[PDB]
Amino acid sequence: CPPAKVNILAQSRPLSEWPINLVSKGVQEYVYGLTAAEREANGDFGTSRKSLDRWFARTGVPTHGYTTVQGLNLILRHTFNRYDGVIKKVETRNEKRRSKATRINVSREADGLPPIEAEPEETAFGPDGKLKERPGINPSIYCYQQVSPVPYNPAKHPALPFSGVDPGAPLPLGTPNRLSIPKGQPGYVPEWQRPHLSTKNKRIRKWYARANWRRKPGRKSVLDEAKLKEAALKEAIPIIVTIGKDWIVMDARGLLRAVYWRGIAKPGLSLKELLGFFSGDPVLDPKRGIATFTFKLG
DNA sequence: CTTCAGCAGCACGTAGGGGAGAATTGG
RNA sequence: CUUGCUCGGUUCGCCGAGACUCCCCUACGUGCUGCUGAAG
DNA sequence: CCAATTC
Repeated sequence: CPPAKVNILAQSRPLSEWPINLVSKGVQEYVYGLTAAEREANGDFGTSRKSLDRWFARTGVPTHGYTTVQGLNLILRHTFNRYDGVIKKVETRNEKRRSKATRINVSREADGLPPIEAEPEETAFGPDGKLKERPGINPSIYCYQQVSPVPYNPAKHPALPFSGVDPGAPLPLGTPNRLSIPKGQPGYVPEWQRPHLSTKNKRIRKWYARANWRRKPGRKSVLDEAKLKEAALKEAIPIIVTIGKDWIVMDARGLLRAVYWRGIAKPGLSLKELLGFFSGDPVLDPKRGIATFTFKLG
């Protein structure tokens, strides 16, 4: 299940004011700082509407509006498994420690010597009762079935300065027959360069790639990022994820690249089939500005 | 003005916790 | 094989060779440096 | 149609 990466193009507001991220942050902050008894007291986080509703009242965690059971479940199981996992880490060493102590004691008993004393344990709780190596908050925003990427159809999605695509039409191809371009137009290969061009099948880089306009010791062309990007989203494929009043729109060109180098798909493929190769629950990075996808089992 | 000694990391590892849905269903 | 990333050739028009299991977190070595004390 | 249920 390899991962595939995708860049963002627009969003309503920064992914920090989202109810999902705020609720996950509050839940984590509450759970990580629990005592080894309060963990078992508040560990009956439910799976239904009523159980997950009454847990928030019992534990008092602020709720910013988020109520999705599928979206409130993915940010409680992870938090409690991380809490339990730190204890699992501090108790993993003690298993081999006890095994080694038992082996040494058995060897001494066989030799006749009395068993040697060993350290009891290295627990994870200090005088305050809380946990020593308290975990850090995960900024990842995990998606779910109810909110899955779909083709950006402007029928209901809001008005953006973007283009539109047919989910049924096959995906466009990257300027076939490169050596037919008028002079003075983007992508033009001068005549001296046409001899000794690559004949093997490889990635077809676009004119407005960032690798062709970048600072380099022997590159005298001037970098114009403002135009290099403003003329780069015209040929973009837009996929949209939507939780509430939020409308992340992405670029399904990373997905298109991903499907073409693991022996998966060819130029004859519609948008619906493109993201039908991927799991419907991507992971979002609020600070880096990237979305991560995963293939299916096939 | 040389050896140490218990701490911190702009950076590199490592080591070990956690994680990365969808099909059947109900107002 | 349209975005993204790495390394390069160029008349600067874009050309070539690549990698693609990723993220988060708490610890912990290393020179670097800082903070003290022994040593003629 | 689209939030909630088990797996």
